[PDB]
Amino acid sequence: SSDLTQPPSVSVSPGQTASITCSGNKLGDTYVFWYQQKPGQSPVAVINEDNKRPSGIPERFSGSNSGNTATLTISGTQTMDEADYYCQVWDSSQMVFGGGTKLTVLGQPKAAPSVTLFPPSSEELQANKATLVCLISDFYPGAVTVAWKADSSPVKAGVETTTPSKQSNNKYAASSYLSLTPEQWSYSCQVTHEGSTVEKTVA
Amino acid sequence: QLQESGPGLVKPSEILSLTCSVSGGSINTNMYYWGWIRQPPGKGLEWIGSIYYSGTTYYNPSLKSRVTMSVDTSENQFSLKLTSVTAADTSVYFCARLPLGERIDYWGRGTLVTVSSASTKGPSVFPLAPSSTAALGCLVKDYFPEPVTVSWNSGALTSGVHTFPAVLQSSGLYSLSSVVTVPSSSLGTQTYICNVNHKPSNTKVDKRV
Amino acid sequence: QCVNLITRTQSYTNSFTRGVYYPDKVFRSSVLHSTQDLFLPFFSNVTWFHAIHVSGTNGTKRFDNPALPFNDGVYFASTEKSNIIRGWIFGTTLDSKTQSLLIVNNATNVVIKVCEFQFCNDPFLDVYQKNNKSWMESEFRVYSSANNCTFEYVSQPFLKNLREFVFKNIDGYFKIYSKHTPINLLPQGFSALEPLVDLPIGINITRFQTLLALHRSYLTPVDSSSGWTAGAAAYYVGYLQPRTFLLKYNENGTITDAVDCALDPLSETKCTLKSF
Ligand SMILES: *[C@@H]1O[C@H](CO)[C@@H](O[C@@H]2O[C@H](CO)[C@@H](O[C@@H]3O[C@H](CO)[C@@H](O)[C@H](O)[C@@H]3O)[C@H](O)[C@H]2NC(C)=O)[C@H](O)[C@H]1NC(C)=O
Ligand SMILES: *[C@@H]1O[C@H](CO)[C@@H](O[C@@H]2O[C@H](CO)[C@@H](O)[C@H](O)[C@H]2NC(C)=O)[C@H](O)[C@H]1NC(C)=O
Ligand SMILES: *[C@@H]1O[C@H](CO)[C@@H](O)[C@H](O)[C@H]1NC(C)=O
Ligand SMILES: *[C@@H]1O[C@H](CO)[C@@H](O)[C@H](O)[C@H]1NC(C)=O
Ligand SMILES: *[C@@H]1O[C@H](CO)[C@@H](O)[C@H](O)[C@H]1NC(C)=O
Repeated sequence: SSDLTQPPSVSVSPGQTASITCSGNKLGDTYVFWYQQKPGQSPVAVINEDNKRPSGIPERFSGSNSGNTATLTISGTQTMDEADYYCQVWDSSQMVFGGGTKLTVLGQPKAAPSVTLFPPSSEELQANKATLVCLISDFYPGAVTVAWKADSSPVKAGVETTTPSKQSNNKYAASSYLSLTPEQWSYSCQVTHEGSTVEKTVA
Repeated sequence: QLQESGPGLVKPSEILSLTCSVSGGSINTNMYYWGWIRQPPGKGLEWIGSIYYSGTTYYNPSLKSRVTMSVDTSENQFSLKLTSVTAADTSVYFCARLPLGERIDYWGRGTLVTVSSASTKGPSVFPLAPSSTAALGCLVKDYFPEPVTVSWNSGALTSGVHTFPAVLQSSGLYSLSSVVTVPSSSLGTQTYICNVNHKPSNTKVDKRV
Repeated sequence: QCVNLITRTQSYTNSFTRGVYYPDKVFRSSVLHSTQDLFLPFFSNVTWFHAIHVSGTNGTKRFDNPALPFNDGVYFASTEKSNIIRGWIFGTTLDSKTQSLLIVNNATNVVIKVCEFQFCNDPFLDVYQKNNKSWMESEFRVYSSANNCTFEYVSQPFLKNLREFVFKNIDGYFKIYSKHTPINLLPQGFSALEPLVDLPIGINITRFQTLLALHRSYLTPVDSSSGWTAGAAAYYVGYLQPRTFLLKYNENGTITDAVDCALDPLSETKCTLKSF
């Protein structure tokens, strides 16, 4: 104990078996507990005491602990198993966590982004402000780029864009904001995703 | 059931104070410890400390000089204090219960604490082009600190709701947006208001869309 | 991690003539020998402790297992079988401020250490199942930290069968005497305790605590541990006082009888006459 080492990422094809390893000095002499954390939630124990499944955990989760190595095995890995897995030990007077392993499930289908655009609201225009909202949802994988156009002319100032974030259904969501003066206010949000562009125009 | 409470904004070189309330059971039990675990955004879990019904405490050696935990058995609460905070203390804090003080069975929901010298600013909620199925929502403009909770029609309309993550702008302030997809057959014969709650600024806004 | 589990009750019983030990390592035969040192007086009022762990209770006001005074020396007795008593803790404050002596027995060895232990309020060995076959013992619920270790000793284990020990702390030596006796029912008769080890540690001892071992409870083989299995450990404690004893050695050199000179006028007459 006193030091837990975990691979930072493990990638597995659907239906295969994923093995997450935790390494430490004489781990076999102590209990190891496994926690699964999905994005935006709180961790849930999947394995306690090196091989015990709590209630509600699928039977495809199994554990082992020998020598200096503890293993969390997921058989028939599914997309819903895509999360962050932590190994935890109790040493003499401290609780030790691993660095965490991110499980990726390959073979996920391609999803083109869904784009929605909103014009500045009449209430915001009354306050001498304008903001165009570009909303991008349900695209896999999470690598999208956003470029704006004002009557077929790029605008680079006033653009704030979020990094894609994995949501519950394992897809990604991103946003882009265009700050404008109402004097400056057709506008289009151009969203490119692996060569394909989605356009929404507002006026 | 464990619930955290405390300020979400803390100035640097000041004291972070959190309290966890326990329901459905009593702290006054020998079978459980009560602990705190923090997670920086995008990073791993770190155990801060654990406390016992009698006041026995275990602390993380990297924070032992700054961490102090207390227990109140009469009120079923346990509290954490962290002194001389810096930006490295900005993270999500969970209060957890520890069967035999060696594992975690129940976690808290987690509360986000930001250590910054910036001032709390409430949002400027705007109705985002009502219904232009049709997509409608409200824009949650410049606010600090994170997070802002957005609901639709109290807690009834929770079918097509999507609350997008906040953008951090060059002004140091966050912006947020929420969208509901509703059938266009209900364009006018339905009340659609969004509820924006910002705890640090004590802001509650019901906006018609 | 420290957990409070034990509720201890006490009754009072009679130490008839137990606790006699060989005072020196000199062979004597067919002689009466008068010695003056720390003995357990005959027919003494010894205390019978029952330490009980019951699983499935409510509240925390029932846990009471404080460390006992050491006085000038201790006579410890037990009649346990399932290795529930594993050893002892000796010291003054039983925390990191001062040094303390820990004695542990596990089925192959005895480990004796002198360190600045931060002992738990209710210390006990935690025995937990590994791989559904083995049982491993943890000291994480005996002490939270063991620093500045100055002494260490490993040997064969000390522990219907009565086990008697005498602990004394004199002139920088912790002297232990032991005896195992097959009994049927504290018994009558004599069983002279033999020297076990003389530890050269200059430690200040005022209090001592009995160390138990508790097995984790599993409702089903597929479930995790829900605590510890209910257990009971009963032992006897008496206190040594400076007395003069007239010990009888037989032809083979064993101590077969003794007289407490200060017990009563008849025994005082026997000690004066140097005859039984
Ligand atoms: C061995 O020592 C114990 C104490 O360590 C003795 O118990 C004590 O017994 C006396 C009477 O002999 C008790 O005093 C009286 O007891 C009752 C109940 O309270 C009552 O008559 C009086 O109010 C008074 O207290 C005393 O309380 C009790 N002490 C304890 C701690 O229980 C025991 O008698 C001794 N045994 C022998 C064989 O000498
Ligand atoms: C019984 O106690 C002995 C003595 O502490 C243990 O044996 C030691 O184990 C450690 C840890 O593996 C080794 O570093 C030492 O060399 C061992 N000492 C010996 C063999 O004299 C033993 O593991 C304990 N057994 C059980 C079942 O708890
Ligand atoms: C031993 O410690 C006690 C306190 O536990 C103290 O009063 C006593 O003086 C100490 N004895 C010696 C010889 O230092
Ligand atoms: C050991 O004792 C020294 C003084 O002899 C003290 O400074 C030190 O803190 C002790 N060690 C630990 C690990 O506490
Ligand atoms: C010494 O031991 C022998 C063993 O045969 C025994 O017969 C004898 O009685 C013993 N002496 C005593 C008890 O004085």
